[PDB]
Amino acid sequence: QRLPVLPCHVGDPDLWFADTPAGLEVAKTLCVSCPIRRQCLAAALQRAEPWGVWGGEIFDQGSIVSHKRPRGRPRK
DNA sequence: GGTCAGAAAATCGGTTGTGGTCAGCTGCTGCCACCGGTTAACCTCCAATTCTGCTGCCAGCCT
Ligand code: SF4
Repeated sequence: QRLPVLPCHVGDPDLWFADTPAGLEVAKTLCVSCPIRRQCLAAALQRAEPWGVWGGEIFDQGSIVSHKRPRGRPRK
């Protein structure tokens, strides 16, 4: 079916929870071409997923952050 | 025009705090399900054929 075209499970699944701001960036933008962004993002927002890339967007424990804040002192 | 204390990020983890929450009985209380005993005019005996082997039976020579 359309399973190998689905960009979620094409490669290694441990990529999409890597705890670097730059590592998961290609994981987030790899769901640009995903055919099911609407329903996946809708399910992720309704069930309140606390981790990882969902619907081509990252998640905190309840909501969506724009980009994950890096380790260290943030920029003034 | 470079080194050292403080501030500010998640991050892994302990506290903690209470706010319900669900169950675990626990009486307990009513009830309900189930088992056992009892009834004192009289009237006291049932509703097909084919083949093989076994046993019961009667005349009848033999002693
Ligand atoms: S997170 Fe995005 S890319 Fe991954 S399966 Fe869901 S919609 Fe597709």
